[PDB]
Amino acid sequence: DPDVAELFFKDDPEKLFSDLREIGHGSFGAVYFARDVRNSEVVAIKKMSYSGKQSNEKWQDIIKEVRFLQKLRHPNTIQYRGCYLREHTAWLVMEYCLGSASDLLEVHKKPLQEVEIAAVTHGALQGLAYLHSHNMIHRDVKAGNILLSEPGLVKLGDFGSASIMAPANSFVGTPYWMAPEVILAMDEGQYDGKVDVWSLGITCIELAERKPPLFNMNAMSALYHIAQNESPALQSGHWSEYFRNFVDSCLQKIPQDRPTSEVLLKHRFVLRERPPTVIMDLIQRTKDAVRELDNLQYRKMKKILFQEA
Ligand SMILES: [Ca+2]
Repeated sequence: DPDVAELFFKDDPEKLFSDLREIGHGSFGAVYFARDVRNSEVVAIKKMSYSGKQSNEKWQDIIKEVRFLQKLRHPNTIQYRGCYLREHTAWLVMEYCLGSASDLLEVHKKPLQEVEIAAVTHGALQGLAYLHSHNMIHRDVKAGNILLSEPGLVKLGDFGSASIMAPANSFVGTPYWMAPEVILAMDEGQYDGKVDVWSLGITCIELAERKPPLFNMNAMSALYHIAQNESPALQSGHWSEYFRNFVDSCLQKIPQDRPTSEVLLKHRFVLRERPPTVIMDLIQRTKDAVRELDNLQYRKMKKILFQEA
């Protein structure tokens, strides 16, 4: 059992974790909030079954992600804690992040404050520059994959579409956030980690406006429009120039004009001094808002307070 013996711990996850509560799902399967019985610590577990239809590809997806996750050692990437295997289900365990940037947008039904967008953007950017420095590409940067964790850190999540080498040429990502060069690859081309810089630019707008541009058209049309049309920009003139320029820089259409994530780490938007408690306060005000939600037991965003139950 080659990859099994190599990549997994032998323990039975069922004896290690309890209070599993679903906090997300996708084709892979589902992600869960859980409690590590050994130290009374909360963790996140992504269960990936490989029996459903055809074990084959699901199993390959599992191994690739485990191997990818094993390589990450940066504070702005989700911390991987190991994996277990039981009944055709791989349990990938990770540190727990109580919410994504997207959940934040859903709880307040309002864009984030600019200082908060800067703090979220900066953290995700650091993670991208780290991934890029090792020639990897995330390929699915969006508010839903930027996670918050206490006491107050921003971490990149969901490496299910990631590439371990640049240049890359696969059609992958989430339509509205995909860079033109990735869509162009739809024919036969290649692209950089710069595509993540583009996706980050779209995410910045999503954090400022709750949705990415083109969210009002179907996926196929958006794809055609991203490629063949001008670049979107923040629509309100009220955001500072630093933010405005940061976003327009990320959204340069031709890779060559787009800066690398490393260069962006020196951008004024990201370097402008901000209170040291921004993320922490953002999380606290979010937890507080969720507690006031009407009919909480039935509101999906209650997951933000799972660690209290
Ligand atoms: Ca390839």
